[PDB]
Amino acid sequence: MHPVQVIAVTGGKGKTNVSVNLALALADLGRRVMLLDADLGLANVDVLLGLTPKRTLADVIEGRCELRDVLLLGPGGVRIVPAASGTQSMVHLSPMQHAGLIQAFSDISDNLDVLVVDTAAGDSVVSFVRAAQEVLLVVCDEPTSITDAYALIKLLNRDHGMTRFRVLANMAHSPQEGRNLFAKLTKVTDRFLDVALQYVGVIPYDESVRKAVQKQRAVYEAFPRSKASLAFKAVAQKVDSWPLPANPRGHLEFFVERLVQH
Repeated sequence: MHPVQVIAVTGGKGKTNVSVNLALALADLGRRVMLLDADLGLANVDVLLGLTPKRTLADVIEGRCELRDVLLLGPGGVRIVPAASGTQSMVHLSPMQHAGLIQAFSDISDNLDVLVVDTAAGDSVVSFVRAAQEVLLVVCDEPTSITDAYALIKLLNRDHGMTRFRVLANMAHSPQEGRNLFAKLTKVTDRFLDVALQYVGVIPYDESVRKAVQKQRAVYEAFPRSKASLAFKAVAQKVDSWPLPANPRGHLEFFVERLVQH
């Protein structure tokens, strides 16, 4: 009935993992979800630490294994596809690699409602962000957060034709502080760009987040009725209200199409 929704989340990992908690909150609303792990920065350090997964999405694209062979289970049982080890350009794929890409995302799409793409790199990441239906920019009260958010909008706008962005204030100590953050970004993008920002809201500063982090758990899973978790539920409600991709339900063909061109 509905096409698969695809959301890219940029920023927001104060240890506060927005993609994982959004995925859990969406599942709690009855959506079938999956995470795509596209944090290049993290992957690069992990290589030196021997932390690279044995198999990744790149291996599926190369036809070495199937999608089900690379799935990991994260907090609350959310399924994760490792996707930050690609050394190949999504626009210089061979027919064999293209077929592997189609296969990977066909398999990802099976019985799926929402794919959440987690990213942290200004590439072989950006492909996933540009191809996503919605981009969720996570911003906080740290000094460089707003300018980092801006620099990313500038890049996606100028280099990848992207013109609309969702903005979430993470761990804001008050609604006013979240509003100020959005007001600043709006004023700056107003002057230099022609883009449309939309303010999703605030994940409130919450001691439960640290408490969950120290237990190596996601706050939504550990403490589903803490203030931050209730805010993630509300975000998840907003997210299921964003427009779906403009095509009938298929097997994520639209996303693969965007990855390889445009």
